[PDB]
Amino acid sequence: NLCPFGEVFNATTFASVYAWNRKRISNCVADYSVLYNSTSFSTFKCYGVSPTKLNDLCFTNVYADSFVITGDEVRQIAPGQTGKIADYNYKLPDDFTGCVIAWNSKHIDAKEGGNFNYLYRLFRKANLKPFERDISTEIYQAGSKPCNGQTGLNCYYPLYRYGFYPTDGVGHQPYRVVVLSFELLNAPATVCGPKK
Amino acid sequence: STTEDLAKTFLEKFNSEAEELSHQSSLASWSYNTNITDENVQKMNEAGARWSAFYEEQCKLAKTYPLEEIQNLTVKRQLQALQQSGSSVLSADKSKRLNEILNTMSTIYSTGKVCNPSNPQECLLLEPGLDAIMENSKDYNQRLWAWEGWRSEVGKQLRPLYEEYVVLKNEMARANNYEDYGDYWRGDYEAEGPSGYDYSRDQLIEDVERTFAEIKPLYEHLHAYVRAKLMDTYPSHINPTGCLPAHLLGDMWGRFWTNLYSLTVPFGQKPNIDVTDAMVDQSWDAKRIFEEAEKFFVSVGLPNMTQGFWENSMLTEPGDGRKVVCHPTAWDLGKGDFRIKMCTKVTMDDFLTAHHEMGHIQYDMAYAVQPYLLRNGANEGFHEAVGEIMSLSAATPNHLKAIGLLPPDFYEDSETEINFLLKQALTIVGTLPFTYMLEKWRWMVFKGEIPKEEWMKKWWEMKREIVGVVEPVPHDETYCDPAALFHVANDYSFIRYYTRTIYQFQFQEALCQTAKHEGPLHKCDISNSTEAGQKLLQMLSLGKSEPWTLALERIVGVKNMDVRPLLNYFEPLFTWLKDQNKNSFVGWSTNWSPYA
Ligand SMILES: *[C@@H]1O[C@H](CO)[C@@H](O)[C@H](O)[C@H]1NC(C)=O
Ligand SMILES: [Zn+2]
Repeated sequence: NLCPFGEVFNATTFASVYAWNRKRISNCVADYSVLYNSTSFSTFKCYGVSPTKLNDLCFTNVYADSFVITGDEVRQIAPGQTGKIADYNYKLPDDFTGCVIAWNSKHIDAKEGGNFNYLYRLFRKANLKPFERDISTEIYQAGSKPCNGQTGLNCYYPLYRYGFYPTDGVGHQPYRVVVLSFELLNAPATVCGPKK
Repeated sequence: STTEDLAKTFLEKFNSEAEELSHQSSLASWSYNTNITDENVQKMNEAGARWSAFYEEQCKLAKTYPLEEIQNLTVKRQLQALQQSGSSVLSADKSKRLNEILNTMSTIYSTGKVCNPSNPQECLLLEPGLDAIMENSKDYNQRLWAWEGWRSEVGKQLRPLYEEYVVLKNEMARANNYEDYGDYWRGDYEAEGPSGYDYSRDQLIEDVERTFAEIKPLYEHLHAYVRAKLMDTYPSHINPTGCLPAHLLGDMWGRFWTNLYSLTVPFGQKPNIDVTDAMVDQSWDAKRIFEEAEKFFVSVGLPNMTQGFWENSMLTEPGDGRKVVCHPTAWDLGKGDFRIKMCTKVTMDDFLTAHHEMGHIQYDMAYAVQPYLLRNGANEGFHEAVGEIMSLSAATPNHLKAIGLLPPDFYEDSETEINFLLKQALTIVGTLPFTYMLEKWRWMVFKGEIPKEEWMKKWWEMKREIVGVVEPVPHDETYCDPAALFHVANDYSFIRYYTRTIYQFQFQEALCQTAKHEGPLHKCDISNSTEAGQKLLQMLSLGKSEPWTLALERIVGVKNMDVRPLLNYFEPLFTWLKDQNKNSFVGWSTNWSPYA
């Protein structure tokens, strides 16, 4: 059967980047041409592989990680990047093998009074390891003084809201990101490109 | 976790929340300003009082990081803007009283009324009616009753409040560890910085007085030329060696001499360059005007206007019953959102204003990369300075031929250039001694060097000595004539108009030499010189992140104010004015009075 890429890309709503969604793909046939040869994507960058060679390949799993960030932050969904997203929300490894896909979603994620449904982590004691996910809401203790779950002078809540409006500048507009990663393990390779 | 470590982290929570709150305030202001309804003025006030409450909390939280433990000057300059709190240092009594004094002076001013003595039932407010007399009348006695009545009926009400206002402001300033309210205002030019870029609040007084003494020659000659020309209009009332009577100067105060142009125009038979009819013949619309402005900024290598600027600006009066504010404004709404609101008309004036207002937008677009707190002009005089130099290029016949609003065979009459420089002087040069002397009086009042027993007495001594302008009726200390000007009644600093004007021509001369401009300065069009645009972007991108001395040197190559670029702008007029006055007294004796 055909791979459920429509469900991830054309999903009605996306996850907050701090709680980025992960969909496992398995036992299907994926036509990646419907993606690369499409003109809906402002970013389509692949790292471990060539995109036009992806139709001749077979993997054991394919992972599609999706979330929303501002345009100026798409830059950080790349190997060896740093900043508030890469450090504390979504980390891609140096040895990344897969593709990063992004489009401007203003039409669907900015709303008149402002859309505040997409959140991000601003503070963390240390940087995320690659593909790690942190969804805790513990009070960030910036100083020596303990917080005891109480916000104050050097005690900060770690999650903050994006606010998307239709009239923001391009750099601050919402962007949907799908990160496809590939892996070939000692096991049956069930996700294959379309066979002749 | 050092103090700098924590303060950095404190400022990261501040920027994300301040950006959000300021953005909603800026959006609600826009809904109100482009659609005056009671619904929208509600959302505005609710949105601006959310911001102020947030700001006041974050202000006292930022005092928790003592400045002397902050090495990184960038972190310090941000923390500095948050530890300024203002009148919140007064008691509940003393601050409630100050605010009520401020509101009383403001409304006394806006409801101020004087009636015609020849017709007691003919009464006028200031902004529609009294100004109309003050900007148009050639009748000595009609100007006189409007001038004198404005300070008798209005200015006499402000006197006891202004005395109280001085006292409470001087307390507020001492409780924030300044010498007085004036020294408080001068702190806007204060600058901590690397070695050689610091600037004290007392340096400003010295740099203002030095620059002004270099202006005294040009102003004296302009003064004597205007004086000799007014005699033809008022033969009974002008003395050729004395001061100009204060009510004959072209507005309610003599703040500008612009409206003296008709009387003092050197070559009356040469009309001004006005390309309005050209624009109307070529079927230009408001859209076309801003596209030409955009084209101009591209030509020097500066950014386009965003796709959102065109979608969201208000570039014409809506005229569909929607009630708007027509004063032209450039809006930095935050989050990459930039807009211009004005009711543009197909006129060379509004064409020029569009270039000016778009210069405000370019500045905003350049320092948007900076932290929220350092997104502003280097000091209070930069923004309008940057704005003014755009009109200078866009108005030159060089530029007006390029965009096709003048024929390619346009003769540049030497008589027109002197007409033009003189019109420019009446506004730009005439206001400078007025602006310095007004602020000098306030500075001395706040320091206590003028006891209130001598307020009005010293006001007219300095008016006669510095400005060469004399009161037409004697004024005792029942009067409070300085408060009869909007800015004094409404608690605004005034020195910005002096320093901005200096900065204005320093900028222009530096970009014109970078553009390899040839002739006299006033004929310079920096268009098509990306070389010059980059010199300007070097200063624009800084915001107020660096001391204004360094920001200034980044464009003009010196760390301080310099009035010599201003004087070469008016150099063809200076030499022309010396020659007109050669047969007459130049200067003024401060002993004659019209009342004598
Ligand atoms: C999503 O739907 C559009 C049409 O609505 C289609 O063109 C596009 O290919 C779909 N995306 C995927 C990944 O199937
Ligand atoms: Zn302006």
